[PDB]
Amino acid sequence: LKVNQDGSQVRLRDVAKIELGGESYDVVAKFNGQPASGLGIKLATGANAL
Amino acid sequence: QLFGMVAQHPDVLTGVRPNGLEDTPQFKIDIDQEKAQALGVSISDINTTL
Repeated sequence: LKVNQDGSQVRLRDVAKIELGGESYDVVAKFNGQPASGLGIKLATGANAL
Repeated sequence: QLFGMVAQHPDVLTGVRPNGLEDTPQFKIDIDQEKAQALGVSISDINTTL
């Protein structure tokens, strides 16, 4: 991010917590109380469901 | 490995080959961020120039 007046350097670690998380945390799904994910498929207009 | 296996059983498959290109040497220009910030040069300027 920057280097101070002395030789010390400021990395992104020093000002943040970097972790691999979801893009959004709003939607959370469970299956029978067990953690899970899913896809909600919607049919196209004028398409056969079967 | 698949090509090695297809080398065996030549009585069924003939003339198998890739449809693409094998890897070629490439020139890697690695920018040191610490040195770039130590000087007045900016990464946008470096990339635009290159």
